[PDB]
Amino acid sequence: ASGVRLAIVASSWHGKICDALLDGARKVAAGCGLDDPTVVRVLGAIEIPVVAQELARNHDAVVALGVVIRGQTPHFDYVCDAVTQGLTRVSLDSSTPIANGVLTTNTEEQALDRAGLPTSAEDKGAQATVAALATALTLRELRAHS
Amino acid sequence: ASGVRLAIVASSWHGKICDALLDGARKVAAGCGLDDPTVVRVLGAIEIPVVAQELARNHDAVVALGVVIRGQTPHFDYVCDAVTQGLTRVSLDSSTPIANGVLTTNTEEQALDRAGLPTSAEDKGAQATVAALATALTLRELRAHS
Amino acid sequence: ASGVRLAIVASSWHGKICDALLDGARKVAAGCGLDDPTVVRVLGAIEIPVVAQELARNHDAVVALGVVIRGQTPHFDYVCDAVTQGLTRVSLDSSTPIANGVLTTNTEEQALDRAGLPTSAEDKGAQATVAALATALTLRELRAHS
Amino acid sequence: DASGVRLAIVASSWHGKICDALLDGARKVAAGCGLDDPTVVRVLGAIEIPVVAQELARNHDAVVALGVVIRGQTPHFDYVCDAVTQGLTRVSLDSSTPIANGVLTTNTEEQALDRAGLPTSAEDKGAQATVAALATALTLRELRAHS
Amino acid sequence: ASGVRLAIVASSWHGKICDALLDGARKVAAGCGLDDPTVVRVLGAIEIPVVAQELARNHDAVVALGVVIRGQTPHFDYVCDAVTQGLTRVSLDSSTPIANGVLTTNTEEQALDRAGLPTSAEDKGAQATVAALATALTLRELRAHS
Amino acid sequence: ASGVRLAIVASSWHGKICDALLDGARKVAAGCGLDDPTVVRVLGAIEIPVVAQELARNHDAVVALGVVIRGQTPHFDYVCDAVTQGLTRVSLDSSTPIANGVLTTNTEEQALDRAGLPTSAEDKGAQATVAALATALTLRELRAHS
Amino acid sequence: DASGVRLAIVASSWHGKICDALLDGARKVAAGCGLDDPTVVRVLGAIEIPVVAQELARNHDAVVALGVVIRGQTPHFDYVCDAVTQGLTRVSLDSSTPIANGVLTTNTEEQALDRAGLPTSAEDKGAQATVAALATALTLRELRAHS
Amino acid sequence: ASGVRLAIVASSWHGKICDALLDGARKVAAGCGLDDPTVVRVLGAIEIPVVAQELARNHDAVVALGVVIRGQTPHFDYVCDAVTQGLTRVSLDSSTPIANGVLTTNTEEQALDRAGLPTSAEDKGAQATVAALATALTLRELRAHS
Amino acid sequence: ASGVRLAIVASSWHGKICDALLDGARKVAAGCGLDDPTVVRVLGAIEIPVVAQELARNHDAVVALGVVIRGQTPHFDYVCDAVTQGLTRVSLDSSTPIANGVLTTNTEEQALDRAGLPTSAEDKGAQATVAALATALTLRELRAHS
Amino acid sequence: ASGVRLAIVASSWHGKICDALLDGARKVAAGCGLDDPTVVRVLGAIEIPVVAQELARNHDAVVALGVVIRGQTPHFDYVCDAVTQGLTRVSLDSSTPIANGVLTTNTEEQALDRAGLPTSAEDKGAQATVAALATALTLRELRAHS
Ligand SMILES: O=c1[nH]c(=O)c2c([nH]1)n(C[C@@H](O)[C@H](O)[C@H](O)CO)c(=O)n2CCCCOP(=O)(O)O
Ligand SMILES: O=c1[nH]c(=O)c2c([nH]1)n(C[C@@H](O)[C@H](O)[C@H](O)CO)c(=O)n2CCCCOP(=O)(O)O
Ligand SMILES: O=c1[nH]c(=O)c2c([nH]1)n(C[C@@H](O)[C@H](O)[C@H](O)CO)c(=O)n2CCCCOP(=O)(O)O
Ligand SMILES: O=c1[nH]c(=O)c2c([nH]1)n(C[C@@H](O)[C@H](O)[C@H](O)CO)c(=O)n2CCCCOP(=O)(O)O
Ligand SMILES: O=c1[nH]c(=O)c2c([nH]1)n(C[C@@H](O)[C@H](O)[C@H](O)CO)c(=O)n2CCCCOP(=O)(O)O
Ligand SMILES: O=c1[nH]c(=O)c2c([nH]1)n(C[C@@H](O)[C@H](O)[C@H](O)CO)c(=O)n2CCCCOP(=O)(O)O
Ligand SMILES: O=c1[nH]c(=O)c2c([nH]1)n(C[C@@H](O)[C@H](O)[C@H](O)CO)c(=O)n2CCCCOP(=O)(O)O
Ligand SMILES: O=c1[nH]c(=O)c2c([nH]1)n(C[C@@H](O)[C@H](O)[C@H](O)CO)c(=O)n2CCCCOP(=O)(O)O
Ligand SMILES: O=c1[nH]c(=O)c2c([nH]1)n(C[C@H](O)[C@@H](O)[C@H](O)CO)c(=O)n2CCCCOP(=O)(O)O
Ligand SMILES: O=c1[nH]c(=O)c2c([nH]1)n(C[C@H](O)[C@@H](O)[C@H](O)CO)c(=O)n2CCCCOP(=O)(O)O
Ligand SMILES: [K+]
Ligand SMILES: [K+]
Ligand SMILES: [K+]
Ligand SMILES: [K+]
Ligand SMILES: [K+]
Ligand SMILES: [K+]
Ligand SMILES: [K+]
Ligand SMILES: [K+]
Ligand SMILES: [K+]
Ligand SMILES: [K+]
Ligand SMILES: [K+]
Ligand SMILES: [K+]
Ligand SMILES: [K+]
Ligand SMILES: [K+]
Ligand SMILES: [K+]
Ligand SMILES: [K+]
Ligand SMILES: [K+]
Ligand SMILES: [K+]
Ligand SMILES: [K+]
Ligand SMILES: [K+]
Ligand SMILES: [K+]
Ligand SMILES: [K+]
Ligand SMILES: [K+]
Ligand SMILES: [K+]
Ligand SMILES: [K+]
Repeated sequence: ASGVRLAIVASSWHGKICDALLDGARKVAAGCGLDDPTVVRVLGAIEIPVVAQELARNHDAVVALGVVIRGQTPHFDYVCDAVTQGLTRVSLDSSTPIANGVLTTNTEEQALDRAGLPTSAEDKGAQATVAALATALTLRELRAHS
Repeated sequence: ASGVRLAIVASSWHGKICDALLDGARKVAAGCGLDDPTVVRVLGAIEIPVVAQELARNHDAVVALGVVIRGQTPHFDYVCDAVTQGLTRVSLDSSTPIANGVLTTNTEEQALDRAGLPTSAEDKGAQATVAALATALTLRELRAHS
Repeated sequence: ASGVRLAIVASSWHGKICDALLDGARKVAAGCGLDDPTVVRVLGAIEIPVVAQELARNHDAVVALGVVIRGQTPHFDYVCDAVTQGLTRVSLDSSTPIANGVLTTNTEEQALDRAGLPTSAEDKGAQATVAALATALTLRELRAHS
Repeated sequence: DASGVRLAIVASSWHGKICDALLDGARKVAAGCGLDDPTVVRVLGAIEIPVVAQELARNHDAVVALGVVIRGQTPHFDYVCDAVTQGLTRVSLDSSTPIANGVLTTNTEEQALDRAGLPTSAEDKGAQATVAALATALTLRELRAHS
Repeated sequence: ASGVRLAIVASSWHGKICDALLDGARKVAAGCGLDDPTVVRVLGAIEIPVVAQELARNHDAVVALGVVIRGQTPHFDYVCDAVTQGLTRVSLDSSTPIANGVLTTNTEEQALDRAGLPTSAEDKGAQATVAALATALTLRELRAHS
Repeated sequence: ASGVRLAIVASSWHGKICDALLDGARKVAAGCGLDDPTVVRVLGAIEIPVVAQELARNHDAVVALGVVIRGQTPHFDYVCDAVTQGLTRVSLDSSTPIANGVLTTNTEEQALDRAGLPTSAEDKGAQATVAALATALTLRELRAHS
Repeated sequence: DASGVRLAIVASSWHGKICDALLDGARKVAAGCGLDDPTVVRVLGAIEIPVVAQELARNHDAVVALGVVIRGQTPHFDYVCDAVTQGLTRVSLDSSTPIANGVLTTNTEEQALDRAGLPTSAEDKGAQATVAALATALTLRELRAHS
Repeated sequence: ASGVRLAIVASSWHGKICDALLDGARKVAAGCGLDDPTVVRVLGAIEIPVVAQELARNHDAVVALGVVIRGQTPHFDYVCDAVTQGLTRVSLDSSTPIANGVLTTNTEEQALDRAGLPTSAEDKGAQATVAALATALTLRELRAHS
Repeated sequence: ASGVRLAIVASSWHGKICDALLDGARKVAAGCGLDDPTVVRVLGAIEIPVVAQELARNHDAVVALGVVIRGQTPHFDYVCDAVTQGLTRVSLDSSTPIANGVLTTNTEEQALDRAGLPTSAEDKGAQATVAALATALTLRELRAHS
Repeated sequence: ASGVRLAIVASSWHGKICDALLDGARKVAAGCGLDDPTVVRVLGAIEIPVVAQELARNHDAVVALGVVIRGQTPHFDYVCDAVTQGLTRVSLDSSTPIANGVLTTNTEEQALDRAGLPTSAEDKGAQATVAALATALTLRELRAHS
């Protein structure tokens, strides 16, 4: 667990939630032996993929965190298409896991309930970190040694 | 089908259903003379393509197993989108069959019914493996030999 | 149109319906004086693109045939997306017409009706092959000759 | 402004009368811009456009894709539109050439006829896509290397 | 961000709204030390991506601006899908931020309200440029220096 | 061998010698019952690969013909290297036999002798076309047929 | 050790008797390793090898390229060797498959005959390249994903 | 040849000889109806390919001009190697003719004799432009038109 | 360099000399905190590059070791050219250092003298590994951290 | 001149000379307005390309400096092939000038005479910096603005 190189890129739109997701990703990392993951912040979720690409050049895994919440127009749908499309492509070009902990909810109560705050049902920041670390460890054993 | 190299990557969300899909894939595999395919477990369906890309380096077919079930948010559609996008890409980049045996249902009852348990109407795990072995055999013939 | 090298790949799901699409593709091919076209069967529509990729290496045109009918879950939508992204990409990678003769219907009744039986209103199987051939001829002309 | 740009136009043939009317719009815009002999290729359906457009983009500064997809009783409209879309988008970026999407996607015949620039049409989408191709080809020429 | 090299590409459909979004982009650029960003016009949203690609070859970031408003037909969906797939591909291919300020609304009232016209609630032009620049700045810090 | 689509590209430097290589290529093509092959002239051997690239898009085989004779400077060596790297690469990119019928001689006398005139000991022009054709036939067989 | 590896061998035909002797070496090594039916294709000259090898590498774990290039009076030896070399090297790395270079490049016929594993030959380069292909195919299988 | 877009990139080492090569290219250009080709000067032959790659984005042909002359070290061969390698690559990646008009001599007298000055035996500058225009015309014809 | 992930690939031709170079690589690795580098053998130099490529997928650097000694024929030139082009391509494709410790000598005395056998003047195995590691370390510092 | 982003990678083999080349590159840079170019050291010249590749991701130009001197074996030739081949490829993948100031001499007096020391005939470190800066400035004017 301890020897993996991990990066976390978190957007800042709905900053409060963003910070709650990043809290659960860090804590997961630190309990697995990783106290100094590369952490980067971006403004919005659309900026995540290009930053994830840069990070995957020299980390074993990248955790993509953020919060998108449906407004009054279709813009929500296109923002979510673009992030889904970018992350999948970056993982496969780089042959590196890019864990998707980007929340996509209709409401703010949904996001708060998915973010690992004191009374949340679940913590997606923490789940996405477990996923990336576990997957990087699986790739390690599949690949060439020794 | 004795001499095809088969790999099965199954995710672990709704882990009771995933084990049943894997069970049917493993039986189909063993029935066509493959007693020990390469089997890999990942956490979540989203992780399937990058592990499947690696497995395709060393195998003639890959079977992607898992279960995504719809909740209260739009997340179900972006998860399903990433899986669909990623596997098709991997199949064409590697010119290797990747069978989609990832169930995408609305309810848990629908998934239970397509995982090949005692009272289930079908087994997609089994169908996914059938399709992957069949295609690998076809390509073998289509491609260069004596 | 006698000069063109034509492959047909037909999936087998709803095999009565796949079988009329294919009868109609071969009628059209024979009526344009074709050298016995290369025909490959596959299990499901999701299998078609990797086999089309193989076939496109050695032919001027590939007709993709099969049938997808909608059920009780979202699966239909992902199956159709996969086929669509796959064919479009295979055709551009190989710069080869990949005709889409893949029905995507709500009901069995609608599919039977577009499959060119005596009482059917349309025949997608035959339409796809005319399309294939015309596009191959056009590209012959557009490309380098004396 | 566009006397030197090499334009190609590819038009599908489903709904013949409307494709003719899109192509007339395209050739008029071209003519008015100094271009009398654009390369023009016909294909049978709109799904065939992208692979013909890709070929046209090797010898041309801009490609105009014309056609008409009209929704039926099945979901099949949605997949055709998806293929066309994804393809022309790949083709333009692979080749670093404008590929103007002049392919109508309507719910009914009435709607298509209204966007093909017939005498009483509200608009002419074939015209629009040519202007768009030609103006993007010119933009890119100034942007690109000259001395 | 005075040493950042910025380009801005604005489509022209709905001229008043674009001029406004372009004006917001440009006021944000000047307010962060950038007097002469490269500014290019195209007619429609869909032309943005190929122009963006030429601009990503010697700028640190590109802002996409334009307006898509829904009508009576399906065409809106395909315009937005095109723009989204295009700009997502352009950014990762060139490893350069393309900030998306393409408005995608159901109504004109909605679009005018997001354009930073005098009575508007927000300006997505202004917002897109803040994103471009922060991201450029982050990449700079992340990349090779010494 | 009647089925194969053959292009010949011959450079024009030492045109008497290029002209016998080409007469010998066409004799061989006609003696295998060929549909009038596509013939293109180019000015010099360095021109051949880009034109071969174009020709390989629409043919099963390309014969490259021309003559390079050594002079007083190192130029000869670079001209021959260029042609070599170009042809080998064009053939692999297009997976198409690109026969090398390009003489590379110290003197004019040696070239005339390998160019298949009555008193010549060899004919490289004719050798290259047999090679072209045989390789195209072999690949037809190796690839996907019924 | 190599019962499960799928081996292809491509051999050029210039200097027929020596190519036969290289191919005999290859098929013996294969047989002794559990492999009785390697895919074997003949091509006319060594410059044809790379494009045939590339095709063989889509359906096979290893390719053995056999042949014989013998220096003449002109510089033309040097370019043939260069093409063969560059090609088999590209083909192996593009396809992530071993392509064993069993192509002799000699100054005289005497030298080639000495490296084709005839009864009095000093060595058999056809044998060597098969062992090399098969041992690299096996290496890469352990290195690659298994469970 | 009126409507071919021509570019000439000349290096500046042995600048008297380079200007003479350029002079012959410019006259050939002007003779076939091209009065203002794109002309670019670089310092050294090694710089030619990356500028030529850029010029190929916007032109149908490119002419590479320059003069490398052998000194006391092996550097002459690696300079010549890089030029040869780089230009061939650029020509095939861009599917655009790049005429090699870079003289590679042993002495300054040999270069003076191939640069098309009053008493020179030939003009390579002129030949390089001839070859590039001729090839661009050929490809135009080979490629798609009415 | 304790956190560097190293692989070493040593060919086997001239077994005593390779064992020696491999021993030098391995003593340098241990002397810089690396107890278990991944060590793989291949038969000949030419097999190095495809193995190197598999190893570059999860190591920070790869050391190539082997011995090529010149004989009576041209073959030596083509073995060295192969190895050089292969390893150069493998490093840039994978953006990973491949340190070249493939000895290329005219005589056996020469090779034994560069192998760090007991009486040797140098050890190019030892040297190649110092290069691998410094370069890994430099890239680490140059790449994304925070 | 002042706005270009410049990197210099210098190997350390023949350290004295290496340092004399780097002195002339820095000084050239500082007189052009560039006081803080990114400077990286590598052990040998073979390590230069992979470091040059990393640097070209975010600089307008890279200057490659070093010294190779022929010894007793052909190793010199292969070291020089690999550097020539790597640098040309890195410049073209990145569309960035990579100035070659890697000296290749038969002797040490030749190197000292090419390195810009008090009594040298020439300074190649300084020439290669002028070349890269001048070329980057030329690309700036060819490319997109304003
Ligand atoms: O050609 C097909 N038509 C269909 O209607 C269908 C197919 N294939 N497949 C699966 C097939 O393409 C692949 O072989 C698998 O992914 C394994 O890789 C299908 O699964 N279907 C059924 C489509 C919808 C029906 O069911 P539900 O009620 O579960 O929504
Ligand atoms: O240009 C077209 N417009 C249309 O409206 C349409 C086309 N083409 N095609 C087929 C064509 O693009 C391809 O030639 C084939 O797919 C073969 O590759 C169509 O099939 N359509 C009809 C779309 C909807 C109508 O019917 P339904 O009632 O079954 O949904
Ligand atoms: O910037 C745009 N905004 C829009 O709202 C719109 C554009 N462009 N375009 C077309 C343009 O990007 C392309 O230049 C062409 O396709 C040719 O290449 C649009 O067609 N629109 C309108 C979007 C839909 C409205 O209406 P109805 O559905 O009623 O026709
Ligand atoms: O993380 C985000 N969450 C959101 O909810 C949201 C973001 N980002 N962005 C934009 C951002 O990713 C990019 O920074 C820009 O496009 C510029 O490149 C958003 O625009 N949103 C809002 C999505 C929906 C709500 O609004 P409306 O009421 O206008 O539909
Ligand atoms: O396998 C070969 N061995 C050789 O020694 C040789 C071959 N092929 N070829 C040609 C062959 O590879 C290709 O079929 C053609 O080039 C067409 O693409 C040869 O030409 N050779 C002879 C090399 C040297 C002899 O003669 P000269 O005296 O003219 O230099
Ligand atoms: O590591 C090696 N060292 C050498 O000195 C040598 C090798 N390999 N190989 C072959 C090997 O890398 C490849 O496995 C095969 O080509 C098949 O793929 C060699 O052939 N050699 C010998 C180099 C030349 C000597 O001799 P003569 O010129 O007298 O035959
Ligand atoms: O086919 C050719 N044969 C030759 O012998 C020769 C050619 N072409 N070319 C040039 C040609 O391929 C290109 O068209 C130019 O690069 C322009 O792009 C030649 O230059 N030659 C002459 C080869 C050597 C003679 O001369 P010197 O005495 O100068 O060494
Ligand atoms: O900059 C260098 N100059 C040289 O003269 C030289 C270097 N590097 N290298 C090796 C270096 O680039 C790499 O660090 C290693 O291969 C490991 O990757 C050298 O080996 N040399 C010496 C070149 C020739 C002299 O020796 P011989 O007497 O053994 O022929
Ligand atoms: O296999 C899965 N099935 C599911 O149903 C599901 C999964 N995975 N995942 C996780 C992703 O595969 C995961 O690995 C992350 O993206 C981290 O990279 C899920 O998040 N789900 C839930 C989808 C639907 C449920 O709920 P709401 O919309 O109510 O939130
Ligand atoms: O056009 C050139 N002609 C030449 O004869 C020559 C050039 N350029 N260059 C420079 C490269 O194009 C240059 O741009 C650098 O590599 C920096 O990137 C040269 O260095 N030369 C000289 C080659 C031969 C002379 O001498 P010695 O071997 O005696 O040192
Ligand atoms: K990585
Ligand atoms: K939390
Ligand atoms: K595979
Ligand atoms: K089961
Ligand atoms: K076959
Ligand atoms: K084809
Ligand atoms: K029928
Ligand atoms: K073009
Ligand atoms: K009209
Ligand atoms: K410009
Ligand atoms: K950029
Ligand atoms: K505004
Ligand atoms: K950094
Ligand atoms: K071909
Ligand atoms: K003849
Ligand atoms: K393989
Ligand atoms: K033998
Ligand atoms: K492994
Ligand atoms: K061009
Ligand atoms: K002149
Ligand atoms: K043509
Ligand atoms: K690596
Ligand atoms: K040692
Ligand atoms: K750069
Ligand atoms: K100096």
